[PDB]
Amino acid sequence: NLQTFELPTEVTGCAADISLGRALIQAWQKDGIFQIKTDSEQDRKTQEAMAASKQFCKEPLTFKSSCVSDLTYSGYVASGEEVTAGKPDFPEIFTVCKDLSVGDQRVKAGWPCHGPVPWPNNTYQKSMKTFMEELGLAGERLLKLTALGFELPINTFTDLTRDGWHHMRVLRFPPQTSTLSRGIGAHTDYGLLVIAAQDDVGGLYIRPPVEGEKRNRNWLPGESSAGMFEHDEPWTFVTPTPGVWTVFPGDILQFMTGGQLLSTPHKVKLNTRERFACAYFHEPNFEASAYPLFEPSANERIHYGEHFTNMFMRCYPDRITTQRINKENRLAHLEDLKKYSDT
Ligand SMILES: [Mn+2]
Repeated sequence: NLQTFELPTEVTGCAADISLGRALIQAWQKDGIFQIKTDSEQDRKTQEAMAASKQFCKEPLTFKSSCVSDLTYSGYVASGEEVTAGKPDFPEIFTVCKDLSVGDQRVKAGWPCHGPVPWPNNTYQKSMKTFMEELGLAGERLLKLTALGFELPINTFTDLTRDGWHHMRVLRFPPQTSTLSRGIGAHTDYGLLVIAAQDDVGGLYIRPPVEGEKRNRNWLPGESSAGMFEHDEPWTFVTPTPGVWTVFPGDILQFMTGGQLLSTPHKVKLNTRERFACAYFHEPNFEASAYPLFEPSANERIHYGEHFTNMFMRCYPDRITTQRINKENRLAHLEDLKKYSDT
C-alpha cells in the first residue's frame, strides 16, 4: 500500500514537524505519492462533492454546456475536448477557479482568467466551496512541512501561495465502451501541489521515481512529459481507500526544487463503470513567480499567471474565454503587472 500520514492541524516548525516533512519528501522520492488521512468532516465534504458532481453530470448536455464564462476558464468541458500527447481524453470536467465577482478589482480591470464561476446552482456551489476550503488548509500544512523538510524557512512556499490561484478539476470518467481504455494518457500536472480524491471505482495510476530514468522539465517548450513511459512499468495503481486523499508534486515543485522532487507522471484507465474524482491544485498567487531554491545564481522563473493563462489558451483555443482575451488584448495586463517590481 501507499504510505499514509496524519497532518497536524497547525505546523509550527518544531523538530517533529521537520521530521514529518522529511518523511513526506522521502515518500515522494520513493513512491511519487502518499496518502493523508481525512477526518470525519474532511471525508464528509469529499463525499458530498462527489455526489454533487454525479447529480450535475446527469443534467442534459445543453444545460451543462451553458455553464461557461468568457471571463474565467471555470466551468464545463465536455468529454473529448482535452488532448494529451495528441490524443483526445475522455472525462467530462467542471473546473473551479477562484470565484471572483465582477466588482472585484481584478475583474473590473479585465485581468485574464479572473471572473465568477458559472455555477450550475447554489447547492453545487456550496458543496465545492466547502470542500475546497478544507483542501486549502491541507495544502498550506503540506507546503509548510515540505519547506521544513528541506531545511528552508517555514513560509518559503506559503509566501507564494497567499491568495493563491487554487483550482479544482471535478471529473467524471465514462465507462469503457470499446477496446479503448486510455481515459487520460501519461502526463505531469503543470502546477505546484496536487491533492486528489476519488470514489471507490478505481483508475488512477502514478509513476514513482525510477533510478537512472531521464525526466523532462515539462514547463519548458521542447521537453513535454506527455505520453512518456505510458507503456512501461512501473505504474502504481492508486487503490481506492476510505478516509484518505493522495498528494503528489507538480511541475512547479520540480522546478523550484531543481528535480529533488519530480512531478509525478500519472494516467487514468477507464473502468467498466463511471468513475468520479477530484484533482485539487494548490497554487501560487497569479502575480507570484516561482524560482529555483537551490540554484541561487539561476535567473529562470515561472510567472504563475502567465503560465496558467498560456496553458489554458493553448488547451481551450476556441473557448469564449480565449476569444475575449484575444479581442480585448487581455495579455497586456500581465505585462503591465510585471512592472515596477524587483525581479
Ligand atoms: Mn493530471
